[PDB]
Order: sequence, then structure tokens, then C-alpha cells
Amino acid sequence: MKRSAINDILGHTRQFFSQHDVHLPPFASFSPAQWQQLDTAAWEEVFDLKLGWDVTAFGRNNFAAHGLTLFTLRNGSAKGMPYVKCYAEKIMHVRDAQVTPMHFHWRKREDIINRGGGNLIVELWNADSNEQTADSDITVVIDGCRQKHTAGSQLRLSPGESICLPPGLYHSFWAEAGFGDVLVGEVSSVNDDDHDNHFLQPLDRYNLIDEDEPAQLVLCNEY
Amino acid sequence: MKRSAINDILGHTRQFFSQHDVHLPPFASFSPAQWQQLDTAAWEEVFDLKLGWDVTAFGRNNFAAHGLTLFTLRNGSAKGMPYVKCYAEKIMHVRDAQVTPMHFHWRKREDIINRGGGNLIVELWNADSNEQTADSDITVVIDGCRQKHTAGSQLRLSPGESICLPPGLYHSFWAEAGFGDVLVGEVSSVNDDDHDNHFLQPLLIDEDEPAQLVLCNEY
Ligand SMILES: [Mn+2]
Ligand SMILES: [Mn+2]
Repeated sequence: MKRSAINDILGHTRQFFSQHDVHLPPFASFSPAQWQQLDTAAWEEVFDLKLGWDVTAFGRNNFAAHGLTLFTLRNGSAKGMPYVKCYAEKIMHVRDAQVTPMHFHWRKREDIINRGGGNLIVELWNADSNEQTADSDITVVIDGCRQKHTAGSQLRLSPGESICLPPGLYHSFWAEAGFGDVLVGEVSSVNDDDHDNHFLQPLDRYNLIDEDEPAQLVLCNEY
Repeated sequence: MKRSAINDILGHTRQFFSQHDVHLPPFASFSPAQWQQLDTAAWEEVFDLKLGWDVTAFGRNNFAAHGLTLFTLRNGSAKGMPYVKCYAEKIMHVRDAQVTPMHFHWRKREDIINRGGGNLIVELWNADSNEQTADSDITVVIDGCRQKHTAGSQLRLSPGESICLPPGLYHSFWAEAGFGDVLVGEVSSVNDDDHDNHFLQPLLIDEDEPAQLVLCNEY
């Protein structure tokens, strides 16, 4: 990905958040110059836990078709030390028809929430012992309502609805085509994108960056 | 507390949420009649973990001066079983100058978040061995920025800002007088209001009209 594209994507996502009355912490708007002037001793948590902006095309070449934009608001340490917090939160922008590829988490349990906008479609499979998709029925809880569904079921989350995805459950999601961008919330146990994602297809969680213009903001993986 | 007052409070809070583009799950709007027709097997998590609406005047007679309106969106079991989820979330409405009295949690660690509206003022004290306020410096992290402050400091959270409150840290909060109502988020470890709250000053519904909604303590 080009830095110019990242600058553009983040500008648009910040506007989308503002449109939904979403407010981010002050550090969400820091320029690289402002980051350079901070007391690094007071800000270790942001750096250590990779709080902040995340833009990915999942190692591929078409962000619009496969990609995601996220802001990690709070987190704890993957091991539990030195940041003892068990929980994490993200706020995400899923663009119309934009797909987050099929994956499960080894450890993280997450509630994926449609905070507003379009409709979030979530496709679900159990993983078999070969780490492939299983033919077995899935059991999930959608806003406290427990239910069983066929393997590969595609569930629609309207604004306000959320689903709890236990570790090991394969999931892919997208904003239903035509119904608009979706504001997605994530409230979960600790997030570790370095090690806790298993994609069905072997892919990279982050993209390498072509530095074609000055960065307006700093990504959480480049502190 | 009169049911008419609760109906009005929840009506106003739902409007406030809508004005802030906050969207709640379908169960947030269930009438008592609708709750009666639910499959009790499929919905046990809502009942068991007390998800949903909460309106409190903190046992007193002045909601406007001391009160809070909350919706618990997700939760887990206090002791980790049978609901293993370790996290919880609430969305709350703090009315202008409305105070939540000084309290700490024995177990819950929470991030209190100004999701929008006015400014949230949070007053903080360490707890002593005798469950009184200590005069020791407080160490808190505001949006990943670690800082130390004097005992009893009143810290301002503007929209977007959040503070992590570890267990045992006394806290009281209110919407800064004149800056408007505040939409408050809480993302935390498991919530247990039955046992996990200690108020510094230790803490019935009159059905005068039909209930429009059901509160989380009356399942
Ligand atoms: Mn996931
Ligand atoms: Mn509290």
C-alpha cells in the first residue's frame, strides 16, 4: 500500500466516524511530528499494546474488495504482563461490500457489534482438527440469545446487534453490498494481531508501505 | 420510585442515545408482554447476567442530583463460570450535574469513556485499609498515557477520552455543570452489581402506570 492511499483512507474513515458521532482520543489525531515530541515514558502503553490506527489489505492488492480500517482504543498484554487488563476495544470502518477474510483467533473471544450504518454480514464455520472449515453446526450467542445454525451460515447484524465469537470459530464479515458502510465495534479479551490470527488462506495481517508522501498519521504497527 | 418516572427517564435516555447514533439490541425495546413470550432456554444469558436497562437513584429521593441510567450490553459470570466471557460493556446517560456517588469495585477493572456530549468529571481517591479515602497519590492511565495525581483529583474527560480505573480505586463522576448531558461508555472486566460495589457512604417501584420496558433487576 502507498502512504498516500493510507492518508486518504484514514481521512475518509475519520470523517465516517465523525458522521456517526464517534469520538476518538486526542492521540488519534497526532501527526508524526507530534508523536516525536511526546514523553515516551508516559506513553509506553500505546506503543506496547499497539493502540491506534490500523489499515490493512490483508497482504493483497485490492483494499476496496478485501480490507479493513480499525482504531484500537484499549487493550492489555497478550501474556498479562506488564499490562494486566483482560479486555480490549476496537472501533472499525467496514466499507460497502468490503470483505475481512475468513479467520479464527487462538485465544481472543470477541463480540462483534454493528454500531451503525449498513448491515454487517458475518459468515461462520467451526474449524476442524486440520484447521479447515468443518461441516458441523455452529452455536453462537447473538445479544444474549443462544442459537444453533448450519455450517457456513451468513448472519445479518442490523445496527445495534452483536455476536459473540468464541476462540477457534472461523468468521468472515463484510458490509452487505449496496446498504452502505458499517461502523463496527469490537469488545473482546486481549488483542494480539502479531500471533492470535489464523487465516484460512495463508495471508499477512499487515501490508508493507510505499512511502510516496509524508505520513499524516502513525499506524499502530510502526511506533 | 414511580413507574411513570422510570418510563419518562427511559424515554428521554432512548432519545438521547438515538441523537448520538447509539443503537441498542432488539431486546432493549421489548415490552413486558414480549419478555413473557420469550424462549427461556435461549435467553438465559440475558437473565443470568442482568443485561439491559438499569435506572438508579442510589437508594435516595433525588434522581436529578444523584442518579444514573445504564444499559448493560454484554457481560460474563462473576466467578468465570458458566459464562466464561471475561469482559463487559455498558452504555450510560449522565444528566447535566448528575452525580454517581463515590465507590470502588472489589474485582472489576473498568475503562470509563466519554462517548460524547458534555465533559465527564471524575474524582479519584485510593482506598485505605479501612475502606476510607487515602491521601496517597493516584496513578491512572488516560487513553494509554500514564500519569500521577494528588488524592481527590478531579479529572476532565472530553468527548473521546477514557480512563482506566483499577479495582479498589474510589471514583465518583458527573457531567460538568453547564456543558450538557454525557454519553458514557464502560468497557470492563465482568460486572456484578449484586456484590462488587463498595460505596464510601453505604447504600421499591410504585406501578402507577403500565411499564413500557423491563429493568435488569426484575427478570
Ligand atoms: Mn476476528
Ligand atoms: Mn465504577
